[PDB]
Amino acid sequence: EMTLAQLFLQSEAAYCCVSELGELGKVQFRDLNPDVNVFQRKFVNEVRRCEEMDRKLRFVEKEIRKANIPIMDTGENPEVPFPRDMIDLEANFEKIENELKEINTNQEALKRNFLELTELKFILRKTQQFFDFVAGVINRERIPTFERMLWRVCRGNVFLRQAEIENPLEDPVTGDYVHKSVFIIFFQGDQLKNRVKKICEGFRASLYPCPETPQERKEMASGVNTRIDDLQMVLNQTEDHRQRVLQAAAKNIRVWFIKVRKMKAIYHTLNLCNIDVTQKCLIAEVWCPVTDLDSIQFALRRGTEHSGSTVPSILNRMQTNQTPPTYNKTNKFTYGFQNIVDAYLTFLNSFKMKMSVILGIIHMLFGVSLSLFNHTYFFGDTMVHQAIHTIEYCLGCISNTASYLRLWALSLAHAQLSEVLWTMVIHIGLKVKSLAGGLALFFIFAAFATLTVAILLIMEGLSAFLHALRLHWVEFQNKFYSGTGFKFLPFSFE
Amino acid sequence: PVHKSEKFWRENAARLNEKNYELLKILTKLLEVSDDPQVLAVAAHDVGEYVRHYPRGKRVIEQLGGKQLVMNHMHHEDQQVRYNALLAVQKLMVHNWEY
Amino acid sequence: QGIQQLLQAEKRAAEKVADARKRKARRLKQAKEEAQMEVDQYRREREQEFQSKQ
Amino acid sequence: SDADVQKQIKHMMAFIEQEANEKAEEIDAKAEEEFNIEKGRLVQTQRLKIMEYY
Repeated sequence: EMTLAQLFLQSEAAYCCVSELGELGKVQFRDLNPDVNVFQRKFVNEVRRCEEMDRKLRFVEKEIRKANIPIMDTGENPEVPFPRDMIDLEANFEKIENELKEINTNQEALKRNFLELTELKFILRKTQQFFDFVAGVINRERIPTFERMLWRVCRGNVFLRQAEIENPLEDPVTGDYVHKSVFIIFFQGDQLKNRVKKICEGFRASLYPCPETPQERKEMASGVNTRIDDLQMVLNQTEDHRQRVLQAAAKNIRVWFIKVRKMKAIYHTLNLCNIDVTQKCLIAEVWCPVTDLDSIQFALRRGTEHSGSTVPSILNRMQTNQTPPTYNKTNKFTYGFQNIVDAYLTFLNSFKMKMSVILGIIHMLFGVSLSLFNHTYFFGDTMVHQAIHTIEYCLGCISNTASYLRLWALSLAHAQLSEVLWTMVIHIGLKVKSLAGGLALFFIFAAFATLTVAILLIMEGLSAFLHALRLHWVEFQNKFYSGTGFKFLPFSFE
Repeated sequence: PVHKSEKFWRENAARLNEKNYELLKILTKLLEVSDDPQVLAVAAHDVGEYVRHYPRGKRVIEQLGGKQLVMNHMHHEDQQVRYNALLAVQKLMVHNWEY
Repeated sequence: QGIQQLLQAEKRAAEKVADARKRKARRLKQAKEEAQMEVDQYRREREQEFQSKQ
Repeated sequence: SDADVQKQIKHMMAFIEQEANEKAEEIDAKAEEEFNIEKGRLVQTQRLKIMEYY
């Protein structure tokens, strides 16, 4: 019982009315300008601004989990932010966006700076110990095959120094947490420098310039000492600057979702306005219940006050020839049971067959009588149509009433296997002479506990439940229900 | 707006070095000597923009010793001054020449 | 309906901004002939110093 | 309630006159730069030729 009754807007009340109208959830905004593309719907530039904040929110919800920060919820339907507050949000949203995008690129360059200088620092101690040209670093696992190749292709020789570094360091992707070793490539020749650099890249060694003169090694060792600890200082100082704004974001992102997601939803309905015609006032052609005409109108009177507009909006009524979408009670323990139908030995044999056949005739009687009350509620092609209407009811009810005979025969299937199941429970387990009461009854009663429910209640139960849907759909909904249907779909919250 | 403009820092990169480079240290002398809880925040971001637009100015900043001054100013009690010094000191060691 | 009383209403808003684009397009030529009244008038403004120097 | 057709004539006609008056009054008060300034242009042309006979 819906009406396409018109509703007018004034574009100073186009947000605050619709938002409180979208804070109720009884409205079915219908697009009546279909002759237009997906762009130029009056607000395409601003719905991308909500989408840009949506892209920033889907990005910031990912990085808030990689640092593993607990998320505040405080679950409540909030106030929808005004377009006055919208420009103030992109100052705040992009501040968190640009700072966190910069830091993850800056900390990775700082971490790459930290590991390289510590790798250079550990070779300064071990070589100045050995002293009292190429210097470089290689892992311990590749050092015996390196000097075997270094003796091979250089083949004069280079006097190699072998000295293993202490507790494992890590270059970021290669290698992850390995203890390496230093080496010394003097050779004095300056021709074999080309013949060793290919080997240093082939074994993936990391080489650094050493000053090579005495007391400048300790001079640069004092230099990289002060450089590393300052680099160690700013690395954690970026990290405590990081976590202090992650938890500042952790108090934000949950409510900041439903700020813009409610804004993006109502602006999509602002795209769904009438035809964008000729003045600074709007119309809305919505579907609405007659039982809720008053409550949405007082809500419309509430919406024009929240913007502070002096002029209330109106509601015209009319009549047309279109779909009257359905609406009902929609109760909680009535929600799931409604959604299923919205998707669309010798003596017992003689007695239970005919009484079930009359029961199917009684179910068809109540169904066909509902067609007369539905018809009362509102030549050549009429002959061939009503012939298909009548004789498909004639031979059709026979196949319906034949499928009512199964629900006794499925109970005969229910009775026979339950005795066999029962027989095992009463006979193979309990009729053992010596070792019955312990291990023998325990595995059989477990079969009486677990194996009967999968066979009699799971598969036999679902099949008769699927049969009962077939008794409802093709055998009961074929008598009165036209089966066309059209849902209401109110403008929801989440 | 000139201190936040990207065109101002990119075009006037060598303008500090062409002006007898101690004039860039005159910005550092104002940053090191004076406290200035709002005015040194402009001194921190302008020093990092000079280092970002000139990697050789990091040697000039190490010559004037402003890196230890920016490090000590990073521990200031002001929030915006410590936040600006954190972005500047991290930009000061971004290039990482060998010592 | 309500749109039918509104369509003639917007044309009443449309005409009152239309003629304002017209009387402002008439007066600009009229200013060129009202500031050309000065040649009929400031020949007499020259006549006081024509009489003062005489 | 049949006053919805009257509420259209009540306050949607008020949106007609506010765009009728306060947009044309912005045009009508633009004579300080389209009638006074344009008069100030042509008086210099009269003072260009009065500074020969004076």
